[PDB]
Amino acid sequence: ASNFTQFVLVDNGGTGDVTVAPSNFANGVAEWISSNSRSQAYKVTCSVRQSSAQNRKYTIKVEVPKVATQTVGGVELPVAAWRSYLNMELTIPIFATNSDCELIVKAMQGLLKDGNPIPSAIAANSGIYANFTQFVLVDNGGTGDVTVAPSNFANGVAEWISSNSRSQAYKVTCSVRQSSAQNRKYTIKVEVPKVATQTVGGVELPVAAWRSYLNMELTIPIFATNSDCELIVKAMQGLLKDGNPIPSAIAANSGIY
Amino acid sequence: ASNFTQFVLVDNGGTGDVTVAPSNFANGVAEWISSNSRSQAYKVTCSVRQSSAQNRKYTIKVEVPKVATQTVGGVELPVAAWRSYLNMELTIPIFATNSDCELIVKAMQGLLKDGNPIPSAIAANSGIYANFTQFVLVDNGGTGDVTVAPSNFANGVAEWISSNSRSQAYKVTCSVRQSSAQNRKYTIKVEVPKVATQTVGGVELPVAAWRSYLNMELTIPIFATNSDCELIVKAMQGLLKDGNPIPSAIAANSGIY
Amino acid sequence: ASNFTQFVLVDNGGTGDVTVAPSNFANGVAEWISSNSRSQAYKVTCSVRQSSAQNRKYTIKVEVPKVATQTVGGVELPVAAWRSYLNMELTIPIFATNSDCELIVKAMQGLLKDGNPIPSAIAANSGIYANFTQFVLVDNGGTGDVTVAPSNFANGVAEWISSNSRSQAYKVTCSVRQSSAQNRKYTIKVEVPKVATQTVGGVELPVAAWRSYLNMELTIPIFATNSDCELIVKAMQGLLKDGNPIPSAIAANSGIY
Repeated sequence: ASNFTQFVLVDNGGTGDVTVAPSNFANGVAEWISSNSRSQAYKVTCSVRQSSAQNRKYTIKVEVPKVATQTVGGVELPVAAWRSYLNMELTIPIFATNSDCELIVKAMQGLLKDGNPIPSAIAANSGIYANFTQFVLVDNGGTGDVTVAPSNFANGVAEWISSNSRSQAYKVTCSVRQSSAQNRKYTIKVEVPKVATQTVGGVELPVAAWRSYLNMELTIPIFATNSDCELIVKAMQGLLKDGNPIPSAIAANSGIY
Repeated sequence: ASNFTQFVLVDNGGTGDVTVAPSNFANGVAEWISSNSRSQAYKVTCSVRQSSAQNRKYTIKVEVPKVATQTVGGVELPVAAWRSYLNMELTIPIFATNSDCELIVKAMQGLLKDGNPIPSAIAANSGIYANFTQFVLVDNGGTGDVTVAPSNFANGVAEWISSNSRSQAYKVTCSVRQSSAQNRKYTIKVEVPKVATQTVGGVELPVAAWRSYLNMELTIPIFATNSDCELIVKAMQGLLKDGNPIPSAIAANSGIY
Repeated sequence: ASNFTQFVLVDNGGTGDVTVAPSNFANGVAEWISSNSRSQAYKVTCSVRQSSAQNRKYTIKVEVPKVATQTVGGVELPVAAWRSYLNMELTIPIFATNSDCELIVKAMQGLLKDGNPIPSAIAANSGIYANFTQFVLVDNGGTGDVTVAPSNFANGVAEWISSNSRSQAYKVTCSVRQSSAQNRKYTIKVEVPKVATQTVGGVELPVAAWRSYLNMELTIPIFATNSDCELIVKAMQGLLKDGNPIPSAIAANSGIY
């Protein structure tokens, strides 16, 4: 309920906090503003939309403006010269118990943790970026964890499904390419499956609702570098961080308000 | 660091050692020469090239010239009548711990060991050659080993993924065919996955960077026989042998210099 | 009194010299040849040409041979088994004063000397040398540095960018590619910018007024052993250091004065 609390997007350390005021957006989505004007601040969207018939989506965008003086006037107009668009339509179950979403929430914070894969990849912007990595999607805590390795490499578009079948494990996809004369994209689809209401496979399973389709389109301009890209990552993880309104909504099978 | 040490390519036994002096090649690659002229010696390349966005490659070639008097002059011109081209663009992770590459290094020496599959196959040149075999890719030592059997046989182009999912195990491919009036090829792709920073699946996994695409194109001329082909194999294994500069580079996520 | 004459270039210890005498210029294309035998001579070019109305392009190719012996038909024919192709196209605008070119030359030749992170690739395994990271290059006295970090490789084309601003960054490329069945070609371009200020529209936009284009294509056959490339690199970079008869033209009035 009303998880609209002013949470810090980028946990830099206290200085220059990208603190974002909640409560906003029109026709079905969410928002979280930072302390500046309508051209240099950070955008943080999050909408709930019943994708199909048994699987509801979660469109969640997050902008990462480059805080630099505009080069089109020579005045003090605060605006970004380029932005790091972060899209992610995370599908999800609904009639399953509350602990099912916790499994998917950790499946988002664990995807971006301090000293982990993607977070330290897209952060250097080059000797590592774009996408395909590994991480225990569900960080349960010593027992019940989900391991997930890789295999195929067709046309440079990978697809990884966990320690189960090619039709019953935590799958994730992606791809990068120079779409035009200036930008690039990170189509990191993270189809997060659900496996809750269970101890360790103790029959009391009766789970419900099938999958999620976390399709992502992270456009990163060629004007970025190492430093500005670590900020892009901190925007992705500071998005789905425990206790924050973005993942907490996705935790109770609920929006925000 | 500077793994450029004179290592013996073919471990024949001391006589006629194909010892190769290191330190060479232009515009991004490596070399290791043998004691002769520029037409009968053995070539041993190895380049590092960031294939995509999160997966860096390892183009590694190795020539196997037939030490026979040239049949185009009747003089003492030392040159090969035919060569056994060995190509292998081995992709790989980078921001993962040093022990991740050890897993992939053994995944190359174990692929060619004394009294094993491929090494005793391509060696007889006929009742066994070309490709598709098995071997514990990662030779850990009694615990944590990776078993990997087979299944499909579509159009004669096999694909084998290990004891996991069709999207999360050690996969490898290949194929052979008479490309022209005189040569043949061994398109032995060995897509080596990574699974490090872990005991035996003890949660402390947090691994990173996805897969490798060790595409291979081993062209073997129809003028070869049993004896000259064992030398071709010893060139493949003496390439990725522990302690040698080729796999040692691939062991520390590094080149040579 | 005659300029463009027999000069000195690539050398090692005391045995064979490489005096490059003059030869042709037909239709605006300089050319230098060495000793008695042309089939073993060191070809080099140079031509002035204004590309449009605000620029001045150039073309300085270089073919480095090999003192081998092709015996075909019972005759020992002294011919090169391969040749280099160091072709540096450089565009210099009219607006760019006579104080930019001096620092451009030491940035093109002063980019690949005898092991720099870019040309060490042209002399050893790590054709990146460093798992491809932030390296050093062109410098002068103690004021501004040029740390060249990584950036892109899409479709097999390495690329390095420097500091904060891309419009003032030092781009550089590198890609492995086997041209046919008996050769190995490469491509290492280089764009050297200028820390100028284009004020158009009242804004001081930090952008380069021009960029260099040191593109060295090098073909190395499979027959050529791992002892030719070492002496090829010191012949391409070891051709234009910081005033050699060929690159002194790239730093002063002297074409070959």
